[PDB]
Amino acid sequence: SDPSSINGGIVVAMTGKDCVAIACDLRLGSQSLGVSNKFEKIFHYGHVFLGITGLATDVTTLNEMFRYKTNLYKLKEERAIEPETFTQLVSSSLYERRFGPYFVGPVVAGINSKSGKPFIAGFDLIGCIDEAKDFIVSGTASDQLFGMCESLYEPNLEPEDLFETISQALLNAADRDALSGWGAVVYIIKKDEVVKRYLKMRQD
Amino acid sequence: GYDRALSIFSPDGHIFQVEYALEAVKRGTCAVGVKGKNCVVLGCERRSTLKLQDTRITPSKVSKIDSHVVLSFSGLNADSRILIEKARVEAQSHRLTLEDPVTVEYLTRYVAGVQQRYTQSGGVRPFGVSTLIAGFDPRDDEPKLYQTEPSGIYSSWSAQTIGRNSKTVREFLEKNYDRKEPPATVEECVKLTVRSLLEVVQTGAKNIEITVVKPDSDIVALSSEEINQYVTQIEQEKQE
Amino acid sequence: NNYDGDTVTFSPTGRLFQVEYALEAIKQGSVTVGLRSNTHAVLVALKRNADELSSYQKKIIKCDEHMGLSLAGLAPDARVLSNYLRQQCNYSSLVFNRKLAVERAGHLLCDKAQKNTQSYGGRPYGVGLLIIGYDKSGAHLLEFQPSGNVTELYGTAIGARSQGAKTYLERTLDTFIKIDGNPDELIKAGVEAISQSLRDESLTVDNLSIAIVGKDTPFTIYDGEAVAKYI
Amino acid sequence: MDIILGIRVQDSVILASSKAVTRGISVLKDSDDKTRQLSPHTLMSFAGEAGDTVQFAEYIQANIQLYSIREDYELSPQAVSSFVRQELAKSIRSRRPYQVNVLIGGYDKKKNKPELYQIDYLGTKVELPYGAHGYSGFYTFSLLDHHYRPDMTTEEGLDLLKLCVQELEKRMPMDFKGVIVKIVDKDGIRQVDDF
Amino acid sequence: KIKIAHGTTTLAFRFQGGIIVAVDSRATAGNWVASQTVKKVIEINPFLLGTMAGGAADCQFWETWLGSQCRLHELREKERISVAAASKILSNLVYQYKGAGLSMGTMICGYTRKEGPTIYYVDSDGTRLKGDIFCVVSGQTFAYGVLDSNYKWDLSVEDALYLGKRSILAAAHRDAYSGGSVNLYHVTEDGWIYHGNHDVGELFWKVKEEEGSFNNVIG
Amino acid sequence: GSRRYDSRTTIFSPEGRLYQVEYALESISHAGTAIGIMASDGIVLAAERKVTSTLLEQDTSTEKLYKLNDKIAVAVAGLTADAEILINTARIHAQNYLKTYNEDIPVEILVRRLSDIKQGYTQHGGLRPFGVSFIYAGYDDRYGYQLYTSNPSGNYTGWKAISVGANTSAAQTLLQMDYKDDMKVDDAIELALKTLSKTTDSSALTYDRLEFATIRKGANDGEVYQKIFKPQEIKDILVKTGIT
Amino acid sequence: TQQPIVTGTSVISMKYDNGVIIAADNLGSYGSLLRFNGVERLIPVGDNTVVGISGDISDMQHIERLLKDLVTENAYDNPLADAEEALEPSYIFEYLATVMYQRRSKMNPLWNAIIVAGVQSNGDQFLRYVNLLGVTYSSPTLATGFGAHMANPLLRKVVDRESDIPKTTVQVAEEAIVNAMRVLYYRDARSSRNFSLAIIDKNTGLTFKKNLQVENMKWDFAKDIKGYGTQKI
Amino acid sequence: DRGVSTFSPEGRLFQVEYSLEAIKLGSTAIGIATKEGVVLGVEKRATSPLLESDSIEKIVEIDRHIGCAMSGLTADARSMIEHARTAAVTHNLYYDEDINVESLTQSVCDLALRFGELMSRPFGVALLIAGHDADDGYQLFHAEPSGTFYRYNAKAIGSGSEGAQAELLNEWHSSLTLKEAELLVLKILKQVMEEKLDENNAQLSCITKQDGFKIYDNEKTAELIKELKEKEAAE
Amino acid sequence: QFNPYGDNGGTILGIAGEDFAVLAGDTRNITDYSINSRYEPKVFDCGDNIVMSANGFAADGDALVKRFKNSVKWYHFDHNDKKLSINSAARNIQHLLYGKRFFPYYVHTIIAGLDEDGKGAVYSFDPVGSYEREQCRAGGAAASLIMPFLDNQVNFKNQYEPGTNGKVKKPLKYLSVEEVIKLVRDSFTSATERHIQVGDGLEILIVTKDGVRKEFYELKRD
Ligand SMILES: [Mg+2]
Ligand SMILES: [Mg+2]
Repeated sequence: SDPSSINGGIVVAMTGKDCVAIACDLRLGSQSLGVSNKFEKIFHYGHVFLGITGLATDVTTLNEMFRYKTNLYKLKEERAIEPETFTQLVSSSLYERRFGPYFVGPVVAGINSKSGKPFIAGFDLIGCIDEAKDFIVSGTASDQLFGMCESLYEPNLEPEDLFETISQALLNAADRDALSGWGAVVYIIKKDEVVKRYLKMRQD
Repeated sequence: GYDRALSIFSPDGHIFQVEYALEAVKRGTCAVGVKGKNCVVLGCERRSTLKLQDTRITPSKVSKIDSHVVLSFSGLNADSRILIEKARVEAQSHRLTLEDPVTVEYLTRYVAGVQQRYTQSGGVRPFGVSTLIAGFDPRDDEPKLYQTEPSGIYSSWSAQTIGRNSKTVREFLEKNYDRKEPPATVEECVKLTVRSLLEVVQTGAKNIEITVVKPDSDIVALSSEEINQYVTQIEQEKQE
Repeated sequence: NNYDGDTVTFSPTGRLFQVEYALEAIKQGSVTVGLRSNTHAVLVALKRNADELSSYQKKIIKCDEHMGLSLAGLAPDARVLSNYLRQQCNYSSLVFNRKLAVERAGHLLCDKAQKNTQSYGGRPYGVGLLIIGYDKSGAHLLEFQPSGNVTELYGTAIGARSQGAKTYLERTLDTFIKIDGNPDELIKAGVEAISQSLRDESLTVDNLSIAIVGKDTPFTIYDGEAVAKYI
Repeated sequence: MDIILGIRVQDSVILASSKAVTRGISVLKDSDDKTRQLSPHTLMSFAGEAGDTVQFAEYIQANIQLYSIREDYELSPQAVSSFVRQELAKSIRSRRPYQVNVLIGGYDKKKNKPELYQIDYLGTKVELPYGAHGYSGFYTFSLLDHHYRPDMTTEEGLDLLKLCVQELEKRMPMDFKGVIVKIVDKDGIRQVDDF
Repeated sequence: KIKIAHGTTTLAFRFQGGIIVAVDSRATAGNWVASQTVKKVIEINPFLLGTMAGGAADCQFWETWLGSQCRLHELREKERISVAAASKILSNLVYQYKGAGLSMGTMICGYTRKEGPTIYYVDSDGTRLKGDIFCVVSGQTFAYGVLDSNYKWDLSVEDALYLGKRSILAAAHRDAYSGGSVNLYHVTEDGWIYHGNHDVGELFWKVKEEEGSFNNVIG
Repeated sequence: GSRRYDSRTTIFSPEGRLYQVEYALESISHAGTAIGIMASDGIVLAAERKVTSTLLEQDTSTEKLYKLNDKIAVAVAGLTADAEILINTARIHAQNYLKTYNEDIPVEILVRRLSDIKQGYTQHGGLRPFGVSFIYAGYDDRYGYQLYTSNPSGNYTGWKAISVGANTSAAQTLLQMDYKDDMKVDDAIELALKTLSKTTDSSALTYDRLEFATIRKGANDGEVYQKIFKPQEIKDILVKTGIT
Repeated sequence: TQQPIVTGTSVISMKYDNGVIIAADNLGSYGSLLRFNGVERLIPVGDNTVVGISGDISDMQHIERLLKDLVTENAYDNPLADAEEALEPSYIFEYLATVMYQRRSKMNPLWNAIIVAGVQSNGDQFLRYVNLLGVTYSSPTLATGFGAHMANPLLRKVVDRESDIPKTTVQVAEEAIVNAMRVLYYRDARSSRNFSLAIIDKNTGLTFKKNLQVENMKWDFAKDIKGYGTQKI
Repeated sequence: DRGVSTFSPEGRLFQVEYSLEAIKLGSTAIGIATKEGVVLGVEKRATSPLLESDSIEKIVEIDRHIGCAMSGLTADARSMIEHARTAAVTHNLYYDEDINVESLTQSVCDLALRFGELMSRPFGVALLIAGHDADDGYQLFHAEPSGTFYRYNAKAIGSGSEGAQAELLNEWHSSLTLKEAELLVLKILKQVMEEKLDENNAQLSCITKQDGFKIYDNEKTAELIKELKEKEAAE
Repeated sequence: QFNPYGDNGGTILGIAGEDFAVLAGDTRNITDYSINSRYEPKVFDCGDNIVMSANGFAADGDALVKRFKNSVKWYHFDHNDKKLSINSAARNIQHLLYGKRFFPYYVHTIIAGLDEDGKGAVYSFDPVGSYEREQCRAGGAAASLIMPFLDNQVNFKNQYEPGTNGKVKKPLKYLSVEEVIKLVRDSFTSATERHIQVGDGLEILIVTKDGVRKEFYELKRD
């Protein structure tokens, strides 16, 4: 009945030293029934990464919508959109559906190509921006992720240390949520290399 | 909106914009339709003023409206696309509501209806296009060939031609096409269609396009070499 | 000349040529006479045939039980204006339980015709109308011009050679106004009036169209052998 | 409620669809075909709200057939599934949303690969080796999760489907009055003669 | 309710000799019997018959309209409209109105040489179904034929008429809202033929005496 | 009323020609020459900027070659402002198609759409047509490398090599003479520049008067790369081909 | 759809031999609060019609303006506005009845019960009712709200049928109306002692009486009533 | 230029008068009304021998009781026929009866003047509307682009009209049989047609109360043409 | 909330004879337990030898009758003063009613007249325009009290020939206008006794080839 918890799933993003990490589970369900274990919730438009939790049809629609808008942006601006600018575009796009909103919890992660500054942001379903220094959490296990991140997180983690922290935050949060899990992906993002890792986890 | 009456009557009871549309058709490359006993053939002229043309991708002169009906035209190429699009949409709309593909006559009557509308609607000019619409009615083996013109009149033809030098190829068809015995085979029908274009075309090279439509959605466009064999055989019989 | 291309253009002498050309269509139209007493109002119309095989074009239209008109000019324009009167008469009855006053019907026709003379794209009505009616102030005859000018009269005539009938009525004024409670004699005066506008042709049984409305007489049209009595 | 199952084997896609049309306690048909051919190598099965299922299926068929004629080309199953998903995704925030669940089984002639797309009434799309809509989903998933091999032949895939239908007939309260089975491969779409 | 609704006794079946259409003639507002003489078969045209189940007005108005749309089709295309086409005009119309509260469960019956004898069941839900047999008994639509499901394809026109008449009698007796009379129609390629009005009161006693059935009832 | 002032931009001449289309084509004949050449292994777009100045910022300047998406580019001949209106519409059509079908728009479908818009302005609305001719250079996985042109009439055609703008008669004769079917991109680059160098109304062909672009499968493996040449890169290819 | 806020209670009326009488109290109630006492609910239209309105007072003030506009409109290009083409009661009623039924048919009614009392051109008595539903009916006696329950029974004892109308004088009619207004003051909690009375007579025209009071009231018997049953003190 | 709805100094609408010139260039259509039925005949006038003449549709059914023949810009007639058919069927739906021939004609004629700056110009086609109703029996009407319709005992429209009408003036009487009318239409068509009249370049039709509107077979018309030739050779 | 509907009570009866028709209604108008009027006519002459009654919510009834009368006026205008046949009137009223299908006229409509063969005709309509030609139809409050009686005394239902023991039905005889009016008067007298909304007066409109005439009878006023 509650659109934001029909399909389930989670996204978490963290900042480190000259790096950002964004991670998601792979589950798509119809409430109790697991349907797919290959439903990735993290997309990228150039060097800007967007995680989306919530109603899966809206996740897919918003991905297609931001691909559309960042493609036109690039053709006109003659440069890839930056995380700060994309965050405003996500906010604007969500708030234009104020009274008929997308049932989503978007998360932006990326490094500004010019300043080299790590950036993360979260949004409510109508586009209010949470621009936290430390970490952003979204989805059906957001309470569990807040718990994990608040204890596990320390600032200025090196990429390979940040990987362990975000991975352990996602895995242990997902295992305390019925509607999350069925595999997990972690993106370790540096200024000019991105590594993608699929985690081994319990499949129940 | 722009409401200006462009198609109006003159003192002599003529609509000049409709008659000037027919002049646009006269300028168009020649198109010819010939129906045999168990087929219809659409022959089209390709003006050889344009070489370095990519013939793979260049808009072909014969368009499928449905799997069983084809449309060729003489006149403004851009204008023809709007009639083709509307005809294709109407063909699927007919299948959706009647649960039967359009008859050739119905598809013709629709296209002709669109052409007529554009001769007494404000702010629009008539289509600079005449069409040959050929095919077979669903579950029917009787060949169908219709002609439309900018005014929106349409009619059925044993054989017909439109576009530049259509007067000459109509002359040919009027003495060479027997109604009591139409081209009995595909060969005979294609041969008579190629012969009719050779009166006007110039070189029998890449200047002649031939599309054969047979019953039960059997439509195929002949290649350069296949047509070239007809061109060769016609002139070798002529050297006598 | 240079000022007759549309109805929105005044001439240098302040004339509207399109309206004057519309007024010309009426003069080409077949003659129709209107006249009234204090009890009854009568329309007499000379109907025009295309040839000997054709019917005679109907000239008189009923608007309500108490009101109707005769036309001269473009018949389709009469049909539009008469339809509008039918609606206005009908609106008055349905909303107010009130028969529309003939004078108010005249004001409505004037205002409808005026709008076609002051706007671009349109054209003036190409028809003249004689409206007769019996309302709460007795018998009425109106003359409508597509300029918008509506005039209340004891009698009049419009169409080709209408001047003959109009001069006759102008002489007979004191006689026909006094024909109270005698419908047949008022029609006779109308038939004698329209006879002053005939040349070569005379009033036949399928030629003559008469309408009457009065105190205890609904608007009724007489055609065919119903007018043979008056020939 | 209705049964629509799809299994994608090595070289084809098989769709099994319940033949029963029931409104309340009334059985309206026992020979119903819940399938439309969108293109020669693409098949869509549908289950959901009465009227909406056929209206949606036929509307998609017309649009894909229109695209086929205009471009003289067959859209890839991926492209057809993306078009179908988008049309469903429009409906949810519309005045009266379509309640239609579909399976799209197509053979991609460019890639020489069979593909099965599951799309729910919200425009939720996934590409799966096997899929199902309704009550029958959970049971068949557990059975298919055990037996399914990606190198399975069409006959092996047919046997596995037949087991599913047999088990579904036993465990389901409603009578779905048997299934129609259709195979989508490189040669086109054919109805399995006997099942 | 204010609007006369019919949930019972409309039968239509396909056989060797064409289509048999059988209806009862009872109209009920609650437990009040409004009429015993209503026509539940709508004569769209001389070749097309419609059965009235659901809203009486909804069925009358839109199936009369369907006859108008069928007539236009014949003027424009100079050909008899197919049962498939006629049924889809009505089905597509009610689908536009879906959710507004139209109530209609109708069997569109016609016999054309293109299709042969054809019955389409058309619903206010937007359901359109082709079938060999359809029946409506107390707000419930069935594709089996009231009595024995098998019946016969190879059935005489006289026998097929009787089966339809006897089927309405079975429903009329058991169903409170079904009764009055049976109206019989035989649909052929050359058009439909009316097979008369039979009072269920007189029919019941005669059938019981001749068949020996309804032993439970004393007469 | 207003009728008095109406030029009637969508009427036939007595000869059955569209006045405004013919006059627009006259306008385009004075625009800088654009050349498209299609090879087996890619496409070349070469275009001449119209009599420039030394104070024009060339490296940030674009009047001729525009990107529609990652697979399709256009060369412009006519009113630049009119071209940008159409280009922005084409860019949206490409993204609409990509959103709908999750596949890059085939080249012809984009071309047909833009051509249909141009057509509309010649048949209804009473507006002037777009004073623009496009050369479309594109790649899709159906037809591979494709060259199209569209003109203010909304007519479009496919080409192996084509020129639009000024001296097309001269340009087309030179292309028709030296073009072969087995030709490669590097050869096509040379042909395009040699053609402009002979047809130019300028004294000499220099880097500051040219825009240049290549669409190559010269992208690492099974993908396509668009290259809009920088001023220095145009200067280098001019020296390499031996024109300067 | 709304709800009535400031409301007026019964309008009562009857036909007599030569014309019609109509009456209404001068109260605008705000629920159980008797908020406004100087409210006139009889609105004369010319010299031949009185419109008596009960229900929502804001809607009554709207109807008052429509009628005022009707008189203005009728006078436009009308040389007989004060003679043969003057507004008749029947015209004023049919207009209000049209408006009332249209407003209910848009589910936005004028929350009123209206009685149109007047005398026609030919001297015929006019008395017809219309309410927020567009329902209309005529009777020798008409009343709205409580008046329907308590006034009608008393007025129908004077004129029980059409044949009683010629036998009913203006003195007997007025007396019956005034008595009915006293009964309504006794038994209506949303009523007032102050009322207006209008007589429309075919001979003496429109007589409009303001600031009338219910008098000759019986209360003395109250002094003897003690307790609710057993109490004797 | 000038308004499309402009009056001439003679009080005529330019565009209406100009459309009447387009109708004069049209192929001949003839109607003859009798007490046994109304006959409608047309000259097909194929522009080429390759044109399949049976596809030339200048006689059209509106309803069972109303037929229609056209002359002029025949493409303009299609939307008029469409409106006429819709008006006939709509009236039957609303009133459970056949529509009066005059009421159908009046409905078609209401379209005529709906042009200005609605359609951009008047219709360039005249119609002969023939039919039967219970009130006024067999009727023939001439519907013009002016919005005027005359009833006719007999009428010819198109290129040969004034010649044909003069012939109809002499030949028509109130006692004509349906057979006499058929031969009379053929006779006058044959007189005003450029090409020699046969069953392929001319088409007959009739409306009777019993059988309604019927377009004649080429075989049926061929026999009437042969009957005509013999009776003209008979004196 | 605001309820746009009401019940004004009343009962109407249409009977079709061989060469005549009667449409009868009580003249009482009520809301709840109050009498609005003892004489508020409910059956109307609409012209063209057609009588009409729309019983139920009087406002909707007045609106429908008014619209139909207007429809007759415009039928004359549009179709050269052609008489509107009762079958054509019936189809026309269906379209009037079905026009408000989603906000209905809260009335039961009966029209009476002669068909085109001069035989008596009654048409009965539901609120949304479902209609049937009938020989007998009572509408309104006391319809259930009247129709069983008419079934018995008009169609002779459940009546058999004495001495046949139910083997021979009582044969149907053509009823005269005088016998039909007796049955109408007895129907309303009986309804007035047993139904609180029926009484005051009975107005009967009789339709023949000679036209429409009116008969009025008093009913009990309690
Ligand atoms: Mg978990
Ligand atoms: Mg009682």
